Amino acid sequence: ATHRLVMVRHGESTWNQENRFCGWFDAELSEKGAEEAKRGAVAIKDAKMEFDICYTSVLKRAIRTLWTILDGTDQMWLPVVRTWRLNERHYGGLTGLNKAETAAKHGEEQVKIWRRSFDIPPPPMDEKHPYYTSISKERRYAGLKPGELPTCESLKDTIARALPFWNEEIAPQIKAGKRVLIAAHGNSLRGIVKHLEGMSDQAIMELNLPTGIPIVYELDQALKPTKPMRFLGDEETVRKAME
Amino acid sequence: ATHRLVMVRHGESTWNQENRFCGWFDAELSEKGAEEAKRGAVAIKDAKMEFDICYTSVLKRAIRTLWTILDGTDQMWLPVVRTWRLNERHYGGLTGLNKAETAAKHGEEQVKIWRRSFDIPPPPMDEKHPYYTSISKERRYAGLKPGELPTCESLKDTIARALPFWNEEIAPQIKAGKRVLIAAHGNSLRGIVKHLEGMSDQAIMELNLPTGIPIVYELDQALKPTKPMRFLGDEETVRKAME
Ligand SMILES: [Cl-]
Repeated sequence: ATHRLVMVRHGESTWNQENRFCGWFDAELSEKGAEEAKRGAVAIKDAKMEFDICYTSVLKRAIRTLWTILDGTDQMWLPVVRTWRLNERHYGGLTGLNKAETAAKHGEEQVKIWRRSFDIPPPPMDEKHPYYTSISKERRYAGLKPGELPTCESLKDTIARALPFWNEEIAPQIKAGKRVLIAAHGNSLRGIVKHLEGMSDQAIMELNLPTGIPIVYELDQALKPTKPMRFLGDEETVRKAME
Repeated sequence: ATHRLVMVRHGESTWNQENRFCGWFDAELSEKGAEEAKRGAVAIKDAKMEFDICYTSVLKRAIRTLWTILDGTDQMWLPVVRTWRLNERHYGGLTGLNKAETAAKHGEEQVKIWRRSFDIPPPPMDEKHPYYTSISKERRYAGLKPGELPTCESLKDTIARALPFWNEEIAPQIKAGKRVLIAAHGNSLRGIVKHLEGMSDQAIMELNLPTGIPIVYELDQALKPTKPMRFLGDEETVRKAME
């Protein structure tokens, strides 16, 4: 082990409470999610963990989680890089629907196929979708090269657009000795975990990363983990996450 | 006029209430200062002003002002660049002293000379100073080239280390059509104002930029202002600042 990497999945959003697919909808943290971020900040501060550079998405539930960590650890001065490549999976036409609405519109067996599939995408977000203008036409995506803006993503698609950011931007920083923090989303972090651990498609779909709980990796010089991921927090919080 | 630039001086810190020289001491915003930041955010949102990139210092009173603006304008996803070159003036050995303590330690006439001088620095922050380890040895300055870390600064010194950041980093972004926001400190913003307006040393020492109040410049293609700075806010707030 040579390098320490820390990742955090943001806590609960307002739409997670409504069992509503958020995806690229820019949902706010709930009060519970903000408290989870503060808990993770305390754990990082207590462990005396310093960072040198931070990465997040363009979605405020992740950015706010990062901000809470930086505030609570007195690291507000650190460089922060945002990228759409760390965004949550794009749920396509399912964006904004709850579980019952999704099932009524698309079929229970069909929705089960999508939920359990690594590589079958949900339906596209088309120009008639209520959130099309506010997502697909939003100026924060205007710099994407033609062909990069998704209408929908399978998990395979999400991972395929996240990994290039890891390889080209994050990994060289780690190799230079920088201590990285990544505050992002379950499915984008899954892409990094899958790569670090060399996991199968099935294995990554069985991993539900705990929320607001910092995840610590120790990596060798080739960025290969030398031991299992560890969670930071109070004993009880950590024991639960280990389950 | 071709380009719009917005700058904001952070609001009141906790030490401004104690009439204590903060400088590079990383003082928090007061409650009043946080409310001023929120007021400025509302004014920017009401004016429908979009930015593409934001600059701030490594001091949390400025960073938090920026964060408040980004939150209040739904621009949390914007790129943010921090630099020590936008820090407040380094007050040297005066850091942490209030007005009476400064006068008792250094002399009333001497302090007046320093207060009214553009180019005479205050005394250096030496290794015996109570804040030496927490400022001069702080890891956020470990990347400065040897010779760049000050022990003290005149206003002339502050401006001389701020302007290179304007010339090399901010100005090319503006010329590419990017809409810049700068959230910083009175004395670092003075350096930019002095340059934009071609002001004398005396004139810049007479300018006390309002706090938390966004300042709007319209610049031609050579980045020369085409009209006087304007303040954003409610009528009454703006009228006061115009005084
Ligand atoms: Cl930031």
